[PDB]
Amino acid sequence: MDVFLMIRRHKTTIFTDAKESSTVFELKRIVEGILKRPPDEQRLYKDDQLLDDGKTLGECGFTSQTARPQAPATVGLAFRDDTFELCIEPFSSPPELPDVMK
Amino acid sequence: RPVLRSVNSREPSQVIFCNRSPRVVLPVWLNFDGEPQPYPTLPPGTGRRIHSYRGHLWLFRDAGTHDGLLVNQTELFVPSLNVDGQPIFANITLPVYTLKERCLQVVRSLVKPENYRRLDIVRSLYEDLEDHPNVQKDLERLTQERIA
Amino acid sequence: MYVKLISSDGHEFIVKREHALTSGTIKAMLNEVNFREIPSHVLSKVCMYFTYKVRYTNSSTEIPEFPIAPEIALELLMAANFLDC
Amino acid sequence: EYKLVVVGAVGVGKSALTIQLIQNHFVDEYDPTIEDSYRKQVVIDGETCLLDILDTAGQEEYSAMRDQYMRTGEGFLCVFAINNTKSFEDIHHYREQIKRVKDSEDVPMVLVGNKSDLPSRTVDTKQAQDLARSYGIPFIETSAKTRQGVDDAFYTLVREIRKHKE
Ligand SMILES: Cc1ncsc1-c1ccc(CNC(=O)[C@@H]2C[C@@H](O)CN2C(=O)[C@@H](c2cc(OCCCCN3CCCN(c4nccc(-c5noc([C@@]6(C)CCCc7sc(N)c(C#N)c76)n5)n4)[C@@H](C)C3)no2)C(C)C)cc1
Ligand SMILES: Nc1nc2c(ncn2[C@@H]2O[C@H](COP(=O)(O)OP(=O)(O)O)[C@@H](O)[C@H]2O)c(=O)[nH]1
Ligand SMILES: [Mg+2]
Repeated sequence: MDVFLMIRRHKTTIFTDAKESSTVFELKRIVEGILKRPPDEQRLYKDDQLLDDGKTLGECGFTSQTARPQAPATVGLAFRDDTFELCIEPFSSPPELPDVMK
Repeated sequence: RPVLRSVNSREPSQVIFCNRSPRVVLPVWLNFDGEPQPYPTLPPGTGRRIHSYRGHLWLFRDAGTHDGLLVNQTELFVPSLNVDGQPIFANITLPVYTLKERCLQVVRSLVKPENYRRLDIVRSLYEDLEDHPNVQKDLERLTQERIA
Repeated sequence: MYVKLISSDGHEFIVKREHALTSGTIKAMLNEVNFREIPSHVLSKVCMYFTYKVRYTNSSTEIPEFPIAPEIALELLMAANFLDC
Repeated sequence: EYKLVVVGAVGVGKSALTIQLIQNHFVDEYDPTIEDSYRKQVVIDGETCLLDILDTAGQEEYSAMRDQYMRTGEGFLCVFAINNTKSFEDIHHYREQIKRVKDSEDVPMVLVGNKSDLPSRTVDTKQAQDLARSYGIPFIETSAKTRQGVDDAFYTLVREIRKHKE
């Protein structure tokens, strides 16, 4: 089983793929190699709750049925030198549906 | 004589048409003179047992849009002869369309063909949008690809 | 290996190299890319296409339809036209 | 006005069963070349109808013309002889051509085993009913000389036809 996700923080969304049998921690290090930040400095928030590094991708609520490539489940990111901060800034919104497409 | 045609083998071959797409499938048989003959459609997820013959060529399309579907991960199907009356399986599936051909698909299903030119899009897209999938033109291309 | 794609709005979408190579227009241009005519909402679905194209190409089993919502369709078509994917 | 159609390999008695239905006798050697449609009027199940029975004969022709004419049929009558095996085997091919011209998996038909009078049997009553189950069709054994069942078949076929219009 593969899970597909986008990790957002500020205005930064990472399009990576991980396995449901992957641990949030192992994932925290998936940001280690790209965002250049320690796994003990990162805070991954599925929705407004958080994640124990041990929890496997799946139990957190990430199954193939809801983290698919054509619609990756989103994963918030919070970054700490002493206190952790979360905040994702929304995307742009489409123009009002033209009448001819109605 | 056309290169994409069926062969009059008169040899029955029982085949399963299994529609694993979300499109209503329209199976097409290419007759002994190469001309495409439609056949009954198949709702999404439906499986039907079809009587066809060996050498006979089929292709499968969205019944309304005539958009392109695939069978057995290629675009044509030609049954072999059966072995111990095991049916030959024909799994129909959406191909991976280019994001541009996907978007043309959606926008053709939402605006009628008269209002293409009233859309706020570059004029190349109007020429593309009214370039509806046509099966006669995919045979022309497919025949030429038999260059192999 | 990765590439950063930036929307006109200013969102930075980071998705693997081969995924972006899905784009002919983003192949001729390539270690970081900005686009000023593609908003944050279109480039997001754009990138989502990249992952979908790569997971399901040459799949023997069945493939799921790529969803496009009506509101984002036209803008997405252009980006598709311009991006050549 | 129901339009019926009688098909099956040459020899089963498509001309035999039809004449009995209309003229009410049993020609012992109707020509296997002639094809004709007979129009009769009868009150089937309270409905004073009109059954146009097309008695098919001749060689296979998969032209656009024979298909168009055969498509006019609303219910088909795939007979077979219970002393001829092939007749039964070919039943598959008859059913399938009907499916194609009628453009459906669902089409009004009823199997019919003619020549039950004859002593020896190749195809036993059993397999025919179960194959009929495979399709969805009422099976009806029939005899053209003894006349048995001739009517029922020709009636039950039209019951299905009426059902299709619901
Ligand atoms: C349900 C569904 N959902 C989605 S798709 C679908 C679906 C629906 C239907 C089908 C049916 N499949 C086909 O259409 C397949 C598929 C593709 O492969 C091409 N194809 C074919 O059949 C093609 C083909 C056939 C073929 O014959 C080779 C084998 C023939 C060999 N002959 C040898 C002599 C004995 N003998 C015979 N002797 C005399 C007469 C007849 C006869 N036979 O009929 C009819 C009648 C009078 C009966 C009433 C109905 C209609 S109508 C019409 N014109 C009729 C006529 N003359 C008839 N008398 N028979 C046959 C039993 C066997 N070689 O090529 C052509 C004909 C189309 C398949 C899929
Ligand atoms: N015993 C018996 N013989 C039949 C019956 N029906 C037809 N026959 C004979 O078998 C052949 C049937 O001929 P016909 O009705 O022309 O068959 P067609 O080929 O189906 O037109 C003729 O030789 C008839 O004499 C039947 O019900 N019982
Ligand atoms: Mg006759």
